[PDB]
Amino acid sequence: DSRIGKLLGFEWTDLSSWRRLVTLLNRPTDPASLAVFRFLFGFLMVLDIPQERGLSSLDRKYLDGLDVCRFPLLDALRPLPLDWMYLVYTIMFLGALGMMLGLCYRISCVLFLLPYWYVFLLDKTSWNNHSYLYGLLAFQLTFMDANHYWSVDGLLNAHRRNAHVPLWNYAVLRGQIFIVYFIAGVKKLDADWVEGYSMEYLSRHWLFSPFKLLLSEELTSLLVVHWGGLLLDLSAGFLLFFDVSRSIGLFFVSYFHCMNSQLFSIGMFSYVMLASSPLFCSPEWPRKLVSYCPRRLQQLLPLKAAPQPSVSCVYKRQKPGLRHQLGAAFTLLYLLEQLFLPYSHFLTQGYNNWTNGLYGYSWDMMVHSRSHQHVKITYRDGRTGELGYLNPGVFTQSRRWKDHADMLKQYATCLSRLLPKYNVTEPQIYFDIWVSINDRFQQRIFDPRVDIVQAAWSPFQRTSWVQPLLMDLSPWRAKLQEIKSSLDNHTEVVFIADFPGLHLENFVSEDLGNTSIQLLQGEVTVELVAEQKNQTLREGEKMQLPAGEYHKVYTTSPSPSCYMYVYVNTTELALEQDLAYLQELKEKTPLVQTFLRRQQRLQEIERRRNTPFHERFFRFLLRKLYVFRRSFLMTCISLRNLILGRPSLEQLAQEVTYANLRP
Amino acid sequence: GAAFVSKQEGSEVVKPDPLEPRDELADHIGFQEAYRRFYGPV
Ligand SMILES: *[C@@H]1O[C@H](CO)[C@@H](O[C@@H]2O[C@H](CO)[C@@H](O)[C@H](O)[C@H]2NC(C)=O)[C@H](O)[C@H]1NC(C)=O
Ligand SMILES: CC(C)CCC[C@@H](C)[C@H]1CC[C@H]2[C@@H]3CC=C4C[C@@H](O)CC[C@]4(C)[C@H]3CC[C@]12C
Ligand SMILES: *[C@@H]1O[C@H](CO)[C@@H](O)[C@H](O)[C@H]1NC(C)=O
Ligand SMILES: *[C@@H]1O[C@H](CO)[C@@H](O)[C@H](O)[C@H]1NC(C)=O
Repeated sequence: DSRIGKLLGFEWTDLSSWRRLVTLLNRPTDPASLAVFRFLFGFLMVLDIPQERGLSSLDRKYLDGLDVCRFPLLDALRPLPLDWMYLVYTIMFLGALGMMLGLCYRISCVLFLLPYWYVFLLDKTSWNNHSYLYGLLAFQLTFMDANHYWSVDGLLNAHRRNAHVPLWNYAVLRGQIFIVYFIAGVKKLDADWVEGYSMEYLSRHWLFSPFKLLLSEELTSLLVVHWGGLLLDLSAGFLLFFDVSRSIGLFFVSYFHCMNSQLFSIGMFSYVMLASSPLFCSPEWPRKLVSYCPRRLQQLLPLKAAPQPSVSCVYKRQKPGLRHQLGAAFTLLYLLEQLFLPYSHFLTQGYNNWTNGLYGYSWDMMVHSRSHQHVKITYRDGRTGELGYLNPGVFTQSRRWKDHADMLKQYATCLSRLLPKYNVTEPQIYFDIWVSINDRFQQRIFDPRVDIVQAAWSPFQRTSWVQPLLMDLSPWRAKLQEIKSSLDNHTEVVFIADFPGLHLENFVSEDLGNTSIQLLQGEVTVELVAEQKNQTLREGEKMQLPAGEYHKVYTTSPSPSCYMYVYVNTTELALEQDLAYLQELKEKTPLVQTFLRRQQRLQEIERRRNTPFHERFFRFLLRKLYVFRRSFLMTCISLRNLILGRPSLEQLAQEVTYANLRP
Repeated sequence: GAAFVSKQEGSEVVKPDPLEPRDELADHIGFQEAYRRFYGPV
């Protein structure tokens, strides 16, 4: 009855006390919009388990007898045997199936919640902003009365059938999707986003084609991608909330998630956030579409009647019991820590690198994109001193450890116990990783002189061996693209910034004839190791380097120096001086199949254009059919291995080739 | 073994990754024998 009561759904007299806030948050609401989200979340988690949770690739990931460096969050979390990890994933599948149907919904929520967060914390490199969100939406829904409408719990239990839910089941769910949107909009106020650097390639997609009619493509990436994703994420939960702007807001966030379903392969994120945006609507909206259909159809649909009263709400005439005070407490406390954990990065400073905090829980999607130039992992034997070199990615199943100091300390520790199986007694492992974030200068992210096995990492101390991101060389990025545009189709360039006192030992391969180093800023001293000859360069001086030999670039400036490697691959150039000599004589013997393996690939990448959409889609459902069939058949192999036992290997072999069959 | 590299390939500097989107997983060090150890001759 006031102006604010029609606008926010409550007046300030409902916030006058704790009892009036418990009464407001446990106000009886229609169960219908909460229980269509329960289906659409529990159905998109049934699909997510063989695809993105890794049930279909569980035999390749959690295989027994495999030397592997794992990255759990808590290091005491060890994965089970592969036979039991197929039971964790079929408990999580029955949990997402009983959350979808609403069958034993309190039991089926903790059958999905508990093995999801076991699997989620068992790999820090599988953390996304959506796989974190699906474990948040399944955490809230454990406590919500989502089986109060359109469930088989309504059919079995008669007092759960079409009964009222409290208001806090929506104020948490709307408050979560507002926090997902709005905090992502102030993570995108970074200088890499408002200047048009993160997702600079994204406007070259074909889905940004109508914006090219009015703007340039230089300005389509700046306005539509960067400022259009800022001013949508900043104001999505403001548009969806209020009644005057919801239909404008529902259209802008339906388009924003139908674009991101094709621009990126992020799992079910674009369909979970599409199924969540109708929680901001009026909670009666499934009943308002049930009534619009023909008359005998609604006996397969849920009931269109008014909801019966429930014990879970606070009604007007009732003193609120202990359950109703645990819903006004779960709403305020959890939406406080959902506003805090994207900014809790001053607390967990051991997880802090060039970007703040560990990835997954901060809603900074696409804000920071990396490109690695060089990883050099150098062990050193404990009883000999043999300075040897490891492969860059030996026992890891991921490449996220080279960005994060917590994972590099996990990789260096795991390599300290795995290398004695390869006659390295106690290694001293040094990581030399060159990352450039958002088209910047390539620099070392970690110090290459620190022994990471004995280096000190703790979760709440800022790490000593992480090099600072040189943000005073971020003005240079307009000049670096000017140099990249100045080059022809043949020469490539690697821009590199190095710290004082450090050097870069590069081995120019013999394929790279005519390579050279031009100093842009600072003062380096290029050593040629084969001749043992130095040459000090200053700003603007070029210097040619030999192919097939070693050279070292010693930084001798008191400030960080910057240079570039303008190289050309004269081996593949002389290969295309012969293959582009060979094709013109074709329309008139090691090299002839290398021409033919490129005329081979010219056949099938062109019929990527010449295939129809309906058979593209038919092949994509075949792929999906095979990823849902292998995940079902390799589960039954490992579910027989626990009940009936494990048979002979020749009979295990017959089933796995049967499971790996294309359908 | 295959867990090591020489000092000509580990020292080659020349030779966009957003962390949000969701493959190799079988190019491991001792994969094909530890697969046939737990499974059959697949
Ligand atoms: C070329 O110059 C570099 C830069 O000073 C020399 O590198 C130094 O080498 C000594 C002995 O190996 C080390 O103690 C120094 O720490 C190195 N300097 C830096 C900055 O690390 C290199 O020896 C010179 N080479 C020749 C042949 O003169
Ligand atoms: C060990 C096996 C049984 C799995 C047990 C699951 C436990 C560890 C899971 C289940 C529910 C999870 C919580 C769900 C929601 C959140 C909010 C999030 O922003 C921080 C983590 C936090 C607080 C989780 C902590 C870990 C948690 C308690
Ligand atoms: C090496 O490449 C650069 C790139 O422009 C070119 O200017 C130079 O002439 C080349 N030198 C030789 C010897 O090919
Ligand atoms: C140069 O091109 C050849 C292809 O002929 C390739 O094998 C080689 O790796 C390239 N050089 C570098 C340094 O990548």
